[PDB]
Amino acid sequence: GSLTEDGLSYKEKFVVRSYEVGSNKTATVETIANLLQEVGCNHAQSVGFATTTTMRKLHLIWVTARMHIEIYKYPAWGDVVEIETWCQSEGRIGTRRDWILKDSVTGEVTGRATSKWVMMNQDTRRLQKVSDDVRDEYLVFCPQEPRLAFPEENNRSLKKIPKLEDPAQYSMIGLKPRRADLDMNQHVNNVTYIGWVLESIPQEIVDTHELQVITLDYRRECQQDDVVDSLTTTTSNDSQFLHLLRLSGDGQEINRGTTLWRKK
Amino acid sequence: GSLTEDGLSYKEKFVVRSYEVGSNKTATVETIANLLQEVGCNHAQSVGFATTTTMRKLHLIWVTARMHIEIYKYPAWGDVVEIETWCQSEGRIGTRRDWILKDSVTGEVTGRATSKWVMMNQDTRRLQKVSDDVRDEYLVFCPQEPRLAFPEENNRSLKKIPKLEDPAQYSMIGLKPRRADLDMNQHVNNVTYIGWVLESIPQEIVDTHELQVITLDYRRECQQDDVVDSLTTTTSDSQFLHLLRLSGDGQEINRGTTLWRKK
Ligand SMILES: C[C@@H]1CN(C(=O)c2cnsn2)[C@H](C)CO1
Ligand SMILES: C[C@@H]1CN(C(=O)c2cnsn2)[C@H](C)CO1
Repeated sequence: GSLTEDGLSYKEKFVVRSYEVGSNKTATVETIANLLQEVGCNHAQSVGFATTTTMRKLHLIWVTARMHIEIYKYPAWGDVVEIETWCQSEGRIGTRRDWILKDSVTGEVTGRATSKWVMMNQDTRRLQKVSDDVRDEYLVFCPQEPRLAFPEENNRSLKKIPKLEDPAQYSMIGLKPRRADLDMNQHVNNVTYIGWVLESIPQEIVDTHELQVITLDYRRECQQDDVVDSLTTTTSNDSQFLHLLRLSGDGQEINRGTTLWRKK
Repeated sequence: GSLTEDGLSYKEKFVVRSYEVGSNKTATVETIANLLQEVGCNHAQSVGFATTTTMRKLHLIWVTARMHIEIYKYPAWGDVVEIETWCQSEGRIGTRRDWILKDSVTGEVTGRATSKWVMMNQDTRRLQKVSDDVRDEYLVFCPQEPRLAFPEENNRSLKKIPKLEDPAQYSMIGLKPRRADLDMNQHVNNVTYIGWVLESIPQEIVDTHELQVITLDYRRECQQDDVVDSLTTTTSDSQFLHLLRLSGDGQEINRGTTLWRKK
């Protein structure tokens, strides 16, 4: 865990653990997503923090609107992965955080991710634009010239996601979080939703295909004592799926997303 | 990390991660339990592996019968924790693996664990005594004179556990495993049962106390498409008796006990 020489970014190395890998003895997307949110956390600390002076006064926090992860090589059990991360202002809309995943050995890129964070009141739960007093407090910790994990003119990162229409092709019912799914402030961990989305995927897809891309929009949080239904429908070599999570009660939307898989 | 000088134990340092800690910003017992599994594997790697040359020719695997963990201080988010592990045969009654947890900075003991492993046929799931062929192959990687994280005669770690009787005081029902709960061979991993056991403890207890001790017997494996009920009754510091059982037929998978101190 260290800031680069210009200290506008942060690199960290992780060894992939026995309990972090799947049936292929390569890291699960959930382990990856956990490494991302861990390196993101160590970057905040390293620059003095990401609740600011003005944000703590006004009881506001960063929440995640969208995550987007693209993987080429899932690192093997006992392989070292290097993750460089950094953050940039979207002027008034909120902040973006980007990641690159590299093989420690070859130095070749095996993954990249981008997230969209927006400002929210802790107590009332109501979103709002970024006050310039807040912008100016973290602008001095970001590259000023743009630096995009997903630069391409037509990238799948900013692509608009439909609501799944009943009936769903596939579903996983009655999903609840346990204490291991809670973060340190007792909210459901953003990685759990990834896992809940993937529960509706048929085992045969997972067994024969590799997850290449996942886009996940975040609408409402799941509470400790809520219950989630996970709905999936094919939309397609490569397989694409449309995903919806909702409360099994009123059918209130909490998440929507798409995933893209290739044959092994 | 590395084998100690004598190559009869293994040590590893772990930095506690943001997503590995609970509401008081110290490691959960499940993170601890996962660190024990991880260092356990890195020890087997290091001495050349378990599944010995026979265990494979015979289709035999090591299976957890007992897990015993006692925590004095849960390491804080950002702290380094050194864990030393080592093995030792319990005659034809399987093998024992023990752990010591130290604070890196002070070298002070913050927790200790012991686990009972027994050989079964993976295809038939048939429990059997450890043969002499398997014995000679894996005694060279163990201390010969005994070395116990829990040496004290008639201690917590060997105390026979009763079956909870209905009605239970507390119950979390309908618990199912997701793919994150599967190890690399598609079996529910030994750490998930811990979480399932602890889910029946009242939140107010978790909020006012710290788990000092947990003992867990492993009767039968829960399968990907099984459903578990988690039952708890106060027996008392606070003490509880635990039963995990299949939602339908009511078949037992685990029993256990937990001891909690006030903060
Ligand atoms: C340089 C860092 C980046 N950062 C975050 O930690 C973050 C990213 N996700 S939401 N907010 C702050 C906005 C500023 O300090
Ligand atoms: C150093 C090795 C470790 N080991 C194991 O992997 C094991 C068995 N189940 S628990 N510990 C061998 C069987 C014995 O000695």
